[PDB]
Amino acid sequence: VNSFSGYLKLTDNVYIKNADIVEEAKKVKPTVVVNAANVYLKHGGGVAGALNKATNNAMQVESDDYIATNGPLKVGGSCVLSGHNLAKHCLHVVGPNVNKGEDIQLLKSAYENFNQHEVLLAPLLSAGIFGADPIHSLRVCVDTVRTNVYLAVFDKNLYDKLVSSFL
Ligand SMILES: c1cnc2[nH]ccc2c1
Repeated sequence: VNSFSGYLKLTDNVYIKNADIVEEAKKVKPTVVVNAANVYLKHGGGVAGALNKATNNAMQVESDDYIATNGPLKVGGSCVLSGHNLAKHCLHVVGPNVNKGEDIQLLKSAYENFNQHEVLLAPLLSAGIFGADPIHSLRVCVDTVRTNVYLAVFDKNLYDKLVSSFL
């Protein structure tokens, strides 16, 4: 049993809810919240900007030190950093950004990072301002992630479309 509430069960391991990942993280304090990161960990907008704003910019300060030491992530890659006030850990995952021309096949590699964690609160990778089709992102998530993932979908209209169209 875990603390996640109000989710619709899609599969054995994937759950979905219309919720802001920031408000959900604040309520649950999950072991792992996933950030929709870019390779530079520049948390300007979308999930990354809202998460970072909720940490009072502490996520960005930590991220800048990580990049200064390690250099940029790979598209499809990830790193584990602090969850600050939102979670124990933040798994920063880089899905391909279609609005930068990145290979959508890298979305499966991105979701494979989730398998290193038993339970996660996450957004749909490469959705929103990353430009991918969220229906596609949910299909790759279900077909790739084997650990227990609780997906937060901010947009109520999109949530309803994801549920209604789910095979
Ligand atoms: C998905 C879930 N929660 C969010 N909060 C801000 C953006 C976003 C996207």
